[PDB]
Amino acid sequence: PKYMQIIDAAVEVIAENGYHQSQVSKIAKQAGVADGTIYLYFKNKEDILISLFKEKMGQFIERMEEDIKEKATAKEKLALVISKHFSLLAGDHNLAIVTQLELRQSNLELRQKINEILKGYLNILDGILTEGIQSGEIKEGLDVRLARQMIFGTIDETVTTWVMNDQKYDLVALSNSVLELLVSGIH
Amino acid sequence: RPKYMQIIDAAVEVIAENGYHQSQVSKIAKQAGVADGTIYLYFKNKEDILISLFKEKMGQFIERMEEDIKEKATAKEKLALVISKHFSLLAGDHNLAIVTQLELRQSNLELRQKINEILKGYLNILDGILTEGIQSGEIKEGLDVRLARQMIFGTIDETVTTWVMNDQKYDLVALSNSVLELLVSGIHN
Ligand SMILES: CCCCCCCCCCCC(=O)SCCNC(=O)CCNC(=O)[C@H](O)C(C)(C)COP(=O)(O)OP(=O)(O)OC[C@H]1O[C@@H](n2cnc3c(N)ncnc32)[C@H](O)[C@@H]1OP(=O)(O)O
Repeated sequence: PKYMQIIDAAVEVIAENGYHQSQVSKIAKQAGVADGTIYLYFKNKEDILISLFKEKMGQFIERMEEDIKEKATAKEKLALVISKHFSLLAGDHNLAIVTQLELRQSNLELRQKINEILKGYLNILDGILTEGIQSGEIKEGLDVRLARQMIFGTIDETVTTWVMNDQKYDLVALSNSVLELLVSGIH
Repeated sequence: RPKYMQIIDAAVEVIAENGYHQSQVSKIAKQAGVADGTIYLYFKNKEDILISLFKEKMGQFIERMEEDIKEKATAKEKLALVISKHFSLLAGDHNLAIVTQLELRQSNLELRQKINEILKGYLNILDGILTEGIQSGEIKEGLDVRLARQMIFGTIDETVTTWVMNDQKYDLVALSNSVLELLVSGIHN
């Protein structure tokens, strides 16, 4: 709808200056819409950011929930999550910036709302790790919470370094290397 | 410089308590017990306080760790000490941890370039640990240094973040060894 049109404009505006500096005024402009229509779909500036994450990352998470079920091993499931996460971000310069730089919010209730959306992603990781242990693919005795932190932390920092380097190298081509590092470690 | 450091300390406190954007020079000045003009005698602006805060703390963090890792032989041992020192510093200072994990995470891409340039000193240590390990035959052949470093930092960093998200209520430092072992051996059986 026009709902998606403002969401898409929001991605552009927030990426340009950062969320705090971004203005609702300029979001309407890039959307090609008037200020009042923004308040027809959204409560405020904060609601736009949450909805952005819900729509962009939330839909990614749901797709992953389905698509990993096709894959036999925990390794392969993880291979797809990383690969698809890199692809999503590499297909949109502004999306990469927003998802990385605005994931960790200072304001508590805004942070809670975004964390809640990202929990679905962490849930997937925990589920891959648990099933992996039960089948014997993954280290028995593995602290699932810690391993999920490592996996997510590694994915996130790989994307963040790329964003800091103005996305000037091929993120997607790194996914298998990232997988192997997570699977085998450095020794 | 004593007044310089007192301002840094006050800034950590105020920025952690109020958030960086809701933090203002005048409130940091009040917290430090100096006049507003005294802040500017040392800093360009609020932005410069945040950058210098990071530059300062990172400097002291390395100086402890850099002299300490030299005694340790293997890459694994050096990493062990990197993780525990990283965890120890942030567990010892509640407010500093909020700053590193949240308040320094500014989305103004430009400002974030100046912050990350300070991080480079630390990431370089990780790189050196890996390349020493490569040369001695300790590290897995086929490893990419840049990516492994991103793994190591991202993993340590996410562990601190999750801890901060949970109000720093559990013993972060005690997870050091397990995080090390995950990074060294991976998730596989
Ligand atoms: C006080 C308490 C302490 C405790 C620790 C402190 C924690 C508090 C930190 C809070 C601030 C954060 O947000 S930290 C959490 C999020 N993470 C980050 O912000 C860090 C992300 N990384 C970066 O910012 C950047 O990598 C820098 C600026 C830090 C490092 O830049 P650099 O020195 O150029 O190194 P690097 O990025 O490797 O770039 C070198 C060249 O290699 C390329 N390159 C980089 N990675 C890769 C790769 N995986 N595969 C291929 N190529 C790559 C780059 O494009 C670049 O191209 P060319 O153009 O050079 O050819």
